Amino acid sequence: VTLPPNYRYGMSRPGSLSDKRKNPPGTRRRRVPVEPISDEDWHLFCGDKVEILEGKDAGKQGKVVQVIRQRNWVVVEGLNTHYRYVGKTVDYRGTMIPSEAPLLHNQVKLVDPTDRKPTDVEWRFTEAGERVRVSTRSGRIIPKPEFPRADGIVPETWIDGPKDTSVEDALEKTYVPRLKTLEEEVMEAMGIQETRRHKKVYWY
Amino acid sequence: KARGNEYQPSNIKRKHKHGWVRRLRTPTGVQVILRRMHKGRKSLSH
Amino acid sequence: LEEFFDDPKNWGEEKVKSGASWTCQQLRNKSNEDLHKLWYVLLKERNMLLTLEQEAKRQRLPMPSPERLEKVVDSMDALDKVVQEREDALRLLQTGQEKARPGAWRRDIFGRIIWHKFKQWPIPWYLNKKYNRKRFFAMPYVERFVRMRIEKQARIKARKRSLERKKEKFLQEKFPHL
Amino acid sequence: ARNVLYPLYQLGNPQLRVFRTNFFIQLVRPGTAQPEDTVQFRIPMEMTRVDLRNYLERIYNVPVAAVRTRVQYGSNRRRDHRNIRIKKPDYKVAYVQLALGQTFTFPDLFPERKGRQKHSPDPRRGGVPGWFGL
Amino acid sequence: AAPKNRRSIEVNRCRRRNPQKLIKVKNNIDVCPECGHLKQKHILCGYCYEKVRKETAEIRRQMGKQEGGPFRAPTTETVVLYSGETPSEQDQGKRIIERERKRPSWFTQN
RNA sequence: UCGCACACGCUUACAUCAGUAACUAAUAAUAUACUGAUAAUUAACAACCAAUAAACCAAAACAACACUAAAACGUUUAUUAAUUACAUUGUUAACCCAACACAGGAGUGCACCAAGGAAAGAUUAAAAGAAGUAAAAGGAACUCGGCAAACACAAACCCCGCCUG
RNA sequence: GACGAGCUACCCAUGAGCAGUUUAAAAGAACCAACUCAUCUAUGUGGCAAAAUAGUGAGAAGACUUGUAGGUAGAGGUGAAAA
RNA sequence: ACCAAAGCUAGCUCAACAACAAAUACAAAAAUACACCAAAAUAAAAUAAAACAUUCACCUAACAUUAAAGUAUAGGAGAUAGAAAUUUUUAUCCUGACGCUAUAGAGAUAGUACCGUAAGGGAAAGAUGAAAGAAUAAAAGUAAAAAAAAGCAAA
Ligand SMILES: [Mg+2]
Ligand SMILES: [Mg+2]
Ligand SMILES: [Mg+2]
Ligand SMILES: [Mg+2]
Ligand SMILES: [Mg+2]
Ligand SMILES: [Mg+2]
Ligand SMILES: [Mg+2]
Ligand SMILES: [Mg+2]
Ligand SMILES: [Mg+2]
Ligand SMILES: [Mg+2]
Ligand SMILES: [Mg+2]
Ligand SMILES: [Mg+2]
Ligand SMILES: [Mg+2]
Ligand SMILES: [Mg+2]
Ligand SMILES: [Mg+2]
Ligand SMILES: [Mg+2]
Ligand SMILES: [Mg+2]
Ligand SMILES: [Mg+2]
Ligand SMILES: [Mg+2]
Ligand SMILES: [Mg+2]
Ligand SMILES: [Mg+2]
Ligand SMILES: [Mg+2]
Ligand SMILES: [Mg+2]
Ligand SMILES: [Mg+2]
Ligand SMILES: [Mg+2]
Ligand SMILES: [Mg+2]
Ligand SMILES: [Mg+2]
Ligand SMILES: [Mg+2]
Ligand SMILES: [Mg+2]
Ligand SMILES: [Mg+2]
Ligand SMILES: [Mg+2]
Ligand SMILES: [Mg+2]
Ligand SMILES: [Mg+2]
Ligand SMILES: [Mg+2]
Ligand SMILES: [Mg+2]
Ligand SMILES: [Mg+2]
Ligand SMILES: [Mg+2]
Ligand SMILES: [Mg+2]
Ligand SMILES: [Mg+2]
Ligand SMILES: [Zn+2]
Repeated sequence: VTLPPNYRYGMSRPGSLSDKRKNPPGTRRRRVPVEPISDEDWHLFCGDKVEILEGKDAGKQGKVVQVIRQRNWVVVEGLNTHYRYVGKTVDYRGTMIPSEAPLLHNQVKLVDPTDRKPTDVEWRFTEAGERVRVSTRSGRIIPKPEFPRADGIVPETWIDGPKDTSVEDALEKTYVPRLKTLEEEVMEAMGIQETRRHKKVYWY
Repeated sequence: KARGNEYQPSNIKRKHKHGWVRRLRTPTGVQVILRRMHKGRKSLSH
Repeated sequence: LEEFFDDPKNWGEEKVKSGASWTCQQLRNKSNEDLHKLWYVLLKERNMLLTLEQEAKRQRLPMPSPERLEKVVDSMDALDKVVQEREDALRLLQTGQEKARPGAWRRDIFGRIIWHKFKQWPIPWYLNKKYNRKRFFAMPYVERFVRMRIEKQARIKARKRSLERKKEKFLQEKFPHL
Repeated sequence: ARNVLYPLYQLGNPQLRVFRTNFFIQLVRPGTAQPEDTVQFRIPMEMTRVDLRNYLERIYNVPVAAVRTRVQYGSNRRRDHRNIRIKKPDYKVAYVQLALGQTFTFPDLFPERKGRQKHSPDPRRGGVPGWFGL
Repeated sequence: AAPKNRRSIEVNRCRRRNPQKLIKVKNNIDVCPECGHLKQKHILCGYCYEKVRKETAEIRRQMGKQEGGPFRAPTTETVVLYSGETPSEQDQGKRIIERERKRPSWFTQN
């Protein structure tokens, strides 16, 4: 991870081509004011259903792709949209793609699953000690959007190659809590017998 | 005759006159280091 | 010597899958010999990855599944953590000296306070030449300089505060909260 | 092993041992033509000859006859936008030669095995936007 | 001597817009009957001289191949041939260069 | 026709492939000097590499033997010296000190070419300038002075310092 | 109060050069190269160069030139005195 | 029409309150052999006195605050320097700004480039947008648009 003191996040990954093009090595731009939201006060996640209250497209419903916490943005899939070409060569302009335009978190409310309405989500700690999101308006428990992971490896469908360790072996507890260190342990195990000892040494 | 070539590079003379050890041997050398740290120089001593 | 290379059938393929890197908890359960062995299974894989790295750089071709190199690092890094604990715990339980290498607190020439790591010499300290002309103490004039950085530091701290102050105000006048 | 303290040797001390070795090797395709008996390894800076020999023999079971080493100097000359120098790291290179008459060759690591729109404007249309039919 | 005063832009416009410092319009430009490119009346056509030059270069290469070394050069007259041609008796007893391209229209048989 | 090595000193400027619209070259072409990617100098040469006692008046100079100015440099005997494959490090260059890709400053060993290099971007043949060549008759008449230049290169007299420095 | 003897002045170490020709001679002798100086003239004067280039000159086994490394520091040093 | 021009932020002022690990003094960044360590002597002058010799506040210390008082005194009795005895003082809490916006405010985007053998000196700069995982035409100088007897350039 490479970051400068003044940096603008352009939907582009910090370590990427589009980003090195966006803000080259020598740029310093105006400050971007970010209304502070502490991590614990943050009520949004990627994958949950939200309602957009703002803009040309409002009152609609949508799923969240990813949240960028630095500049405080949420991403609704194919909802707020502007048009960007992909391939452009001299004689040809190919692949016109509808692209998601970023949305501020003031324009987006979290939708409670049952009656499908926008609400203010507030953190509650239950009697059992779980952290749940309770609707102020509707008075419900709001789930958080169990979602895939970045690598696209689903644990349920998986196969070991030659170099993958089978679960049974990796879990097996072989540890024998005795007072030796790795040196004396291995040396005793390998059957390497040492007799002569170190002469006295001074430390300055 | 023609001048301005006065500096004839030598690595031994350079370290012997301006090098870290030479500084540290004498009190005033030490203060050269000290002042140079107070100004926060990238290079303290030759 | 083939061990510097991937299984021959695996060369031209774009993506190659591998597992998760070892998490400490999985390593705590292994005995000493097992960690000691795992170390080399990790080592060889690391060399093979490294070689593929360089080679891919030379052939002007992007390198297949870079994730691997990240993973084999972590596990090794993990493995270390596990053994370091088992030493550092045990040495407490035996001696009660927290730090593994001998060491002292010194006032060096420049009046800083420093952690002096000891060294191992064949002869006593009063008989060692180099160790004798190393001075640990300060002189009178250093007292002045000692002051200056205390003063200099005090400014960088004092005017960092005054930045965090301003930041709070702008935001509050820019965002009429509540 | 790199970055570790070593015990000071005096007369009749225990044979020095390192249980988890700290070094790491790269096997690199030679930049110039060298005999069939030669392999080339970038090693870490602090590694001695004898170390590379034992390391190769015991980890990989290679019968090594001869080792030689040199130190490569990385350029100090490329400049940042701030006009401060970027230094490419210095690195040690070793040449090893195999004892039993074995011939090495560097494996080709990239076998090449893998897994038409013309919209061009009409010359006789004279710039008329063809989508529109009439 | 150092100039006594900055000159005004007026004086400079006078001096360097003079009808003498202006580039004259060349009136001798024509077109070449073959390739229809532009050429000056007294000068060879550039584009024609090009294809002539290229062909001369290639024929000199092949006649460099017909010669063994740097100092060795023929005592006979040379005659160059193209695909499909056989030597006349006038031209026999001479060194012959054989070429793939069928004889170019501008180069005659004679 | 200041050539190839080493010492000192510079630090990748060196090598291969690729690109040069524009940056470096005081212009272009193309590239040892710009840009990117990749590589690279391998130790037998060189650096690092014991002490203490005792004998020993007797120059280098082609060294016979001397000269005055009196000359750099170690053998051998004794007492102990870890004894054990492979230590570590320098190895490119068209280069360095002069603000410059400076008609300049730079130690040593062998060389006079076997090695290195181009004095002219294209014309035109004005003046005035710079450098060189030749000149009828005259030969210092020039000028502060025979300064400069000569197909000359020699003599004599003074003043002041004695002399080489 | 610091920092400067990598230039230059003078020393102290440790190295290195000096071909030929003449003379019984290495004799602060001749002649003349390398090497060292800087006489005289012309170019140059924001130069090729913050002191050069071309010719022409002096010395050239010595109070000779020169390499590496030390030393003396401003109320001072060093000086075959030119303040 | 070129060259240019405009933003408001980075940060500053002033004031209250009170990443290890290894490597390092060998010629710093070099694991490793016989030593030595370590040291101290008033501040001077520039300047005031219209010159300058005695003398010249502040420059070290803390002592603060309201007074006694610019008084007693000390001074080429000049310039100027200058006390004390004795008196006064209610708590914290309560932070900010008739302080600067990129020739300002820190030297600072930096003690960095670069300049110095060395102590040491010491810069310049940023600007579109919600999103680039969407592509005003106003300084001088010039161009559009050479110049026609005459003369502080105008009236
Ligand atoms: Mg200079
Ligand atoms: Mg080595
Ligand atoms: Mg080597
Ligand atoms: Mg060298
Ligand atoms: Mg150019
Ligand atoms: Mg060296
Ligand atoms: Mg060297
Ligand atoms: Mg070389
Ligand atoms: Mg110069
Ligand atoms: Mg010319
Ligand atoms: Mg003329
Ligand atoms: Mg003439
Ligand atoms: Mg003549
Ligand atoms: Mg005549
Ligand atoms: Mg006369
Ligand atoms: Mg006359
Ligand atoms: Mg006369
Ligand atoms: Mg004359
Ligand atoms: Mg007279
Ligand atoms: Mg005389
Ligand atoms: Mg003489
Ligand atoms: Mg010295
Ligand atoms: Mg000297
Ligand atoms: Mg001689
Ligand atoms: Mg003589
Ligand atoms: Mg002449
Ligand atoms: Mg002479
Ligand atoms: Mg003479
Ligand atoms: Mg003298
Ligand atoms: Mg005198
Ligand atoms: Mg005088
Ligand atoms: Mg006065
Ligand atoms: Mg006055
Ligand atoms: Mg006066
Ligand atoms: Mg005073
Ligand atoms: Mg500023
Ligand atoms: Mg420098
Ligand atoms: Mg204008
Ligand atoms: Mg008028
Ligand atoms: Zn033509």
